[PDB]
Amino acid sequence: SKEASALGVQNIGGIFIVLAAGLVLSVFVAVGEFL
Amino acid sequence: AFLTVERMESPIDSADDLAKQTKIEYGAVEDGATMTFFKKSKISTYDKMWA
Repeated sequence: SKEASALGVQNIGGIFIVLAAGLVLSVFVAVGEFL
Repeated sequence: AFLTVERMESPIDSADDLAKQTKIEYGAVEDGATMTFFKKSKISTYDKMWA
């Protein structure tokens, strides 16, 4: 009966990794756009 | 989830609703004619109360 726990870092931790991966992929594909 | 947790429990918690729930503490005089009727006289929710 004790479940009033928020979506903490343990509950959601991979979102930072996926956004960082998206950012690095975006810059890595944008640098090649000029070439 | 928060809303379901707060609403599945009975806010009015009338009688039998107390047996199923365990968050709220409850009790009385030990064997002071309170649970003497509950150890015997098996009634479902009253049996849960005795347990």
